[PDB]
Amino acid sequence: WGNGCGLFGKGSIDTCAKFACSTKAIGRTILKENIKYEVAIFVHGPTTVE
Amino acid sequence: FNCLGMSNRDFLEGVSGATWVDLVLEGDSCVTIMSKDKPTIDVKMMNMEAANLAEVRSYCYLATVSDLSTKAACPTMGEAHNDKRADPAFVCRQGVVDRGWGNGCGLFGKGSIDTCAKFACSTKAIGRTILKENIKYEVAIFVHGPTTVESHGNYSTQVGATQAGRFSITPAAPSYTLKLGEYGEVTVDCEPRSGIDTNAYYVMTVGTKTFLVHREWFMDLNLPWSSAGSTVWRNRETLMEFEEPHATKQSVIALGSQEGALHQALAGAIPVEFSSNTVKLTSGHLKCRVKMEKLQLKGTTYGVCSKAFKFLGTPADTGHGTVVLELQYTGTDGPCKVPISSVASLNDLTPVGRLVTVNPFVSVATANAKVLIELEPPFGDSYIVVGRGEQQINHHWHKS
Amino acid sequence: QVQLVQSGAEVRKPGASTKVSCKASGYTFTHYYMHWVRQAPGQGLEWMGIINPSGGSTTYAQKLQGRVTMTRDTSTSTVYMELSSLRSEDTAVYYCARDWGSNYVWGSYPKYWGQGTLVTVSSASTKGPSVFPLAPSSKSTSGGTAALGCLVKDYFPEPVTVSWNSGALTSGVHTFPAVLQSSGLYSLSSVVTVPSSSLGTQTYICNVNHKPSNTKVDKRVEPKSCDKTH
Amino acid sequence: QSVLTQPSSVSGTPGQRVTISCSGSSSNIGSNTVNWYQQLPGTAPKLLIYGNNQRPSGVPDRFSGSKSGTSASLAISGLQSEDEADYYCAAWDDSLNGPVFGGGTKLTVLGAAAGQPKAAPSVTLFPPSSEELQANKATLVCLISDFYPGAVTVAWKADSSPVKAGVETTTPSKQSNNKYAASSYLSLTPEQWKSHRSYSCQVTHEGSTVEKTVAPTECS
Repeated sequence: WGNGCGLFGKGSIDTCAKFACSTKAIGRTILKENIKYEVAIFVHGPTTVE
Repeated sequence: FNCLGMSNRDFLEGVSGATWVDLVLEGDSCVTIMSKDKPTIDVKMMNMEAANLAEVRSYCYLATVSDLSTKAACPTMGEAHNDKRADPAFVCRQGVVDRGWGNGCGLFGKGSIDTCAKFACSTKAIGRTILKENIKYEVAIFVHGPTTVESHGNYSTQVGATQAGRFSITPAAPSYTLKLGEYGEVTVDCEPRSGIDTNAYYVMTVGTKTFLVHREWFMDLNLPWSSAGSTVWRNRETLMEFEEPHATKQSVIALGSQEGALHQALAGAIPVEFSSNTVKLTSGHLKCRVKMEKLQLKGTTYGVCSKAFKFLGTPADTGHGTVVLELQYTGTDGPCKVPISSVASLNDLTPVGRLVTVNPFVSVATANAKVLIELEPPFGDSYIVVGRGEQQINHHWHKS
Repeated sequence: QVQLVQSGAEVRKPGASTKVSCKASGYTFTHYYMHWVRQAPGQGLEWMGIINPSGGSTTYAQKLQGRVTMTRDTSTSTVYMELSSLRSEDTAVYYCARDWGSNYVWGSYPKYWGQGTLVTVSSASTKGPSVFPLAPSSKSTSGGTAALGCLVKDYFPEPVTVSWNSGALTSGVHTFPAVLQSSGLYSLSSVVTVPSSSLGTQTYICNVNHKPSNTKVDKRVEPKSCDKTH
Repeated sequence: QSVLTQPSSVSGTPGQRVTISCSGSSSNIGSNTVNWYQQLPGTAPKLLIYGNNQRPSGVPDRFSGSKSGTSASLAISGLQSEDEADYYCAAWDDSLNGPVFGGGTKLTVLGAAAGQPKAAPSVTLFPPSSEELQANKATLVCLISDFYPGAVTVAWKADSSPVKAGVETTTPSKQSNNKYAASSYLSLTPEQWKSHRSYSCQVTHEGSTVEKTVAPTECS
């Protein structure tokens, strides 16, 4: 009665809130043909500090 | 302002032959009190307010990690002193770099390094204290006098009927004597004391969502901080700088701000609504003594209602071991006592169900008036009954 | 948010009393003291007293003790201030103001103020104004303008409103604040600047209202009788 | 007469710092903390400072309060036009057992220091209406507008002789255009209005006078 209902006791309730995303802590994978390496070779021939 | 319908309700029978009762009220809770030969009443704490807090600490989540510096020192040339060490304009930290001819220095080996980054704050996870004179309490008292499903929750109607009241309690004057017309009066002596939870807990403020945290979890946490000044200490959280660089540039990566560190410790601390200057305590409690030797019955010199009584619907379960229901009186006669009781089996002589709404009665003389009634029936099956003999009606019930 | 809504402006004769109300909302009513503070026109603030809505205890300014009464109704969250044996010196804006939150009368001070209620005490007898037209110049020059107006003479108490042509004429209107004369009566003027070329073709009426005396006057303002052009 | 003493008026130019003093005694300011209220024109007071030097939320840091012995002070840095208002100090008084106020200070904000230009008043003078004369009364109405700074003095003349009797003049008030207005009324008998060649309203502003004159039989 207190709040508009005819009998006294537990009444059902099913509320809802909305959902969309802001800051996505994204993550990905690393397949072991797009992998290329860059190796540099030096030769201890004549040089100067410079 | 009254108890019916609330989930935080407690029924009380002070003592034996007691004209007073000691009690405890808290935030969203209510209490119904019964006493032989006297009206039933409901003491309830409505609001907790500060009608003057003060800050204590201020942990930050930060920005300014933009400006850089790298005072270089060649091997054996000693340490490096960055001018940005005179004022907290920046945070400096020394290191050493393997070098020599390759990069402008004369000898080979470890050279000094003392770089610096700047520091100012962005989002201050501020926090404050709660001294145990600005604390005022708002207690509301109801009287289980005549009512209807309708009028039972209307504060207005009730005040009008002098069957309700709402007064405040303060450390200044911790008591009050609420007068309720011909029902005499009730005088509480609530004692502002509360723990409740002791001030021991700090006042955690985070963006919008205020919380109540433990002095230590708070104070003893790891994050930059500042008391009441623009000066910040322990800004070391300007971390992950030491890529252990070259004299040219020491990457000063701004440490990723992960609100998880805070959020994660959410549940621990209780949440609380807080306006710029106020903290409504729900956290809080109040020990009272409901003296009521001045609380008195009414309409006791009237005769018993003698006319048909009809139920207006299946009684309802309050979830407290009591049920509610509303009657209608065919009776044309005026204010008479309502003959309702709880019987274990049809036509038993002695009652068994105690009425919450003690000494009920049709308020008006205007036939077909409604009467609300809350009563606790015995466990198992029982019968509610109104009137007697061939006027009498009944409705069965089974408690568990 | 804390909100305090006061009752409307009043006028009273000397010797009468006035009861002003203040309806509170946005906070727990019985947990905060309510102050009253008044301000005579052009003068400073004067504290009148304080009431505890819990229990109804009061403390009044010594200078008002004996003719001020503060009360409250906790069911309607309303505080009242009644001042009796009014005199001209009681003309003031009366403010109710919620206390900051003291738990004691000592050290209380007003923090959240209502909008104020102007109470004018005048004789004093109430008097409705006489309204006289202020006729425009007879001058006629190309593109010229003229000032015309209404004189609202000798009324008490405030306030008076003036509109022109039922509020349809607003451009060039200047209604001046009233003078309070040594007689204790007010006078004000409202003037409109209009094209001179069209005087006598345009109708100009000032609508004057003095609600305290239920006086309503609508005065036509016309070119001078000596004006041979308009 | 107020219990705390403040200057009636303080003025400054935009951007400057001004201070407002508040002097009391050992029973008020000497013992108890000082509050300040700001009252913008036509509005209720709002709390500006409490406890000598504390600001409620929303009050900018350029407002600051201090207390020293039996006196207190409000300083306003970076003065802005919108700061023009009446300011009141207040404190609890132990001897009177209640809150007391200062008399209030009207803070005016001048034009820019580097130059608000002076503006002379415009004066309109109306003679008595035929309607009023028929009622055996007479009022000359002198309306004064558009002046800056907002101060004038008004003098009335019958022919060329000063008249002080029957003169009522308003305080200056701010117009929508930020200049000022005032009005002055001269009450005369219809016989007096007949008995002179003319009457004049003379408005003096920043040392210069603007005069208007009316006569009983002209048709101006």
